[PDB]
Amino acid sequence: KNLINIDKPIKELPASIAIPKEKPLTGEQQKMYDEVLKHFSNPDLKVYTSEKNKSEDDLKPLEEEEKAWLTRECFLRYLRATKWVLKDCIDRITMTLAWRREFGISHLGEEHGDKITADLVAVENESGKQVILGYENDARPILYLKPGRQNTKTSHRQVQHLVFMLERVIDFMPAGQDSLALLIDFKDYPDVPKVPGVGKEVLHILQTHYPERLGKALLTNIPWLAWTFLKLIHPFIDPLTREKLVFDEPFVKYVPKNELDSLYGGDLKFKYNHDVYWPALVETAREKRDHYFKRFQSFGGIVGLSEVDLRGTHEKLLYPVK
Ligand SMILES: CCCCCCCC/C=C\CCCCCCCC(=O)O[C@H](COC(=O)CCCCCCCCCCCCCCCCC)COP(=O)(O)O[C@@H]1[C@H](O)[C@H](O)[C@@H](O)[C@H](O)[C@H]1O
Repeated sequence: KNLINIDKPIKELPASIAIPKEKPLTGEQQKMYDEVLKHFSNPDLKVYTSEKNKSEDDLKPLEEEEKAWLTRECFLRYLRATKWVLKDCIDRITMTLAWRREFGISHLGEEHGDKITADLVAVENESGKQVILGYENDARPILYLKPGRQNTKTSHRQVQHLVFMLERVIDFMPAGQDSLALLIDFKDYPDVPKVPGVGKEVLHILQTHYPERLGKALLTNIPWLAWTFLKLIHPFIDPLTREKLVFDEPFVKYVPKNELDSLYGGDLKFKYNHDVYWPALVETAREKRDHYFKRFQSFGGIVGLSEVDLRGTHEKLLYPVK
């Protein structure tokens, strides 16, 4: 049979998958990074409390949980996304801090006060339209998107759910990796009873507040018509972006068989069971956050700590702060 029956997220990256080595920063890159570190390490720093309602008359200092989010890799994700333009990098990080506050996810978990709770969005995942399961060849956690399993009508809660799931897959990042792999299944699922500015908001969030997170996007069951249109524009897409897109290729070339859903060629026989999968996902992510924050506090609770150190168990810091 070779099939492995599974119904819960795989908690840890298996030892069989190596963590890609990071290329050291150049002299100039290091200098600019230190400027970002200095900016956010300023004890008198105050940031907007909202993005959509930003006001110079309403600024508040960084909370403990926000300093824990402002990691070495966070700075690097924004520096790369902004093409190493200091001004733009600082402004972008600042606005994401503001948006996280406005959206209800600035506390690194409902356990610290987040308005976006698992209970608030749980109903949105009842049909398994989004699933966090497994890791691919470069240690990236996998997030499955199955739009054909839509179970709710358009609402802001749908956006809150997408953001919550994105935050959870980030919680699943193995120490040393900070990008994810998306596996999108466009197949229509007539088993999931049909129901009975969301698109613009989702677009804004994805294009503004999650820089350098897309490692790979695996597409399958692409509508015939849709496929043709993708193939027509494909030759005109930037090389770096083209390298992120995978279609018309066996998924097993990018994901270990024992880390891939059998529906797409893998050996994992996965059947979504909300009452089993959901609580497991919530608890697994919660434990990862608890560990991450405990480490953060153990290391002084300062801005600029490395996610490699926060998500690991080693005693000595691999990236001591300047
Ligand atoms: C009900 C709920 C609805 C919720 C709404 C649901 C919407 C569902 C679909 C997709 C949403 C997916 C979100 C995935 C988020 C992952 C985290 C994330 O936000 O990644 C972001 C990117 O996310 C994505 O790219 C996901 C989209 C991949 C494209 C897939 C195309 C598929 C095309 C298929 C052909 C057409 C099929 C049509 C089928 C029609 C069927 C009827 C950030 O990008 P990244 O490259 O990491 O960093 C950027 C940075 O940001 C820029 O500033 C910089 O300038 C640039 O250089 C880079 O640094």
